[PDB]
Amino acid sequence: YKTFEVVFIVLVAGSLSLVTIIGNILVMVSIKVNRHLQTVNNYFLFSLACADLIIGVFSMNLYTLYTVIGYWPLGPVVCDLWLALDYVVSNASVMNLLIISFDRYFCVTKPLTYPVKRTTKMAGMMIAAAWVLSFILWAPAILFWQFIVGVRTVEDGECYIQFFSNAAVTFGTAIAAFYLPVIIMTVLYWHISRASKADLEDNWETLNDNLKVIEKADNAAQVKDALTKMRAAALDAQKATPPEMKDFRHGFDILVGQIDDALKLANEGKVKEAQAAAEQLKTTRNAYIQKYLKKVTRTILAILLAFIITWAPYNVMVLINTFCAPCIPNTVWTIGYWLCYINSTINPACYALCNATFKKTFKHLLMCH
Ligand SMILES: C[N+]1(C)[C@@H]2C[C@@H](OC(=O)[C@H](CO)c3ccccc3)C[C@H]1[C@@H]1O[C@@H]12
Repeated sequence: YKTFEVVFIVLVAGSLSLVTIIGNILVMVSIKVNRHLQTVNNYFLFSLACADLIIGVFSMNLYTLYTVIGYWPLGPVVCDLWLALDYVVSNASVMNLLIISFDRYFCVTKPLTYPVKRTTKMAGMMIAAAWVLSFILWAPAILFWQFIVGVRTVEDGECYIQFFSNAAVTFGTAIAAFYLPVIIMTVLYWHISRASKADLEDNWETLNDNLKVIEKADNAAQVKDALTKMRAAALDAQKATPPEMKDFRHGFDILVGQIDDALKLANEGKVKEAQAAAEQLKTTRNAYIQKYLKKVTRTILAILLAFIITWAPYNVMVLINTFCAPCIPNTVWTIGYWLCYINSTINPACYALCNATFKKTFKHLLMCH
């Protein structure tokens, strides 16, 4: 079965690399070719997509060659450049997640001061500072530690970080570069989720949700559920208010008067007309939303959970490796490493495949024009 496993591993690894490259390239190009996708969040996600792209192109393929061949074939220089590369990139991705978490935390805790300084140049300076800090932290030690000590203990055919020859050093690295950032992002997400936990915002949110659910509906029950719940939220949104009060009160009545005419068509047997009243509900909605004036936290939690779940096994393998070396076979190390790579694979699916503008931009990129 070992001969079969070589082929299966090559196919699975190459497939994962290709999916990573295609996804992150789609994200980056989508952000660059669409101005509507040019915000601070999409700048942070742009840098994250760049790091995941570098992991998909260089790290996955070189590690696949390393494990499949059984030893390092490219030499010591390419080994040091590879280790420094994926280590710097991974560090920059971690501090990028920290940047996103602190950015959202300051958005929810300082609404009257932070958003005015939240511009494009500031986000670019933060990203550049993250990449430079990662390079300074990891590149000189990995590349030049052998010259600092005066001897290269990495024999021919091997490829590993030299100063990681001691287990406690690797464990301290795991604590400083993973566990503490994970705890920081967990506390920050805790305060953000407790901050989102105002009423009329949730009412109108429910309205624009179910109103599009009517259009996306495949069968008949979805239009009735979205209708009824949207109308409970519509009346509860009518009683709440931020003579303009008579017009505010006269948006929901002219809304409901036709709403019951739509639900009347929802129970008659022909749902195509009931769904055809949606655009009219919208052109009536515009007059109210003119005088009227979370998904982001969901995305953040998705990315954070992807990072933690994909990077936890390797780090617990380090913690166990401190006091027991035979407790972790080589295959297990390969599995954990590859999961840490899988983070970059599943990263674009946590924000790109859940945003409508990203969907339309993807469709626009994969079509004729
Ligand atoms: C590419 N990896 C698979 C390598 C091994 C792991 O290293 C870590 O988990 C440590 C913290 O234990 C780490 C090092 C640098 C940056 C972030 C984490 C995951 C990533 C990271 O670039 C290395």
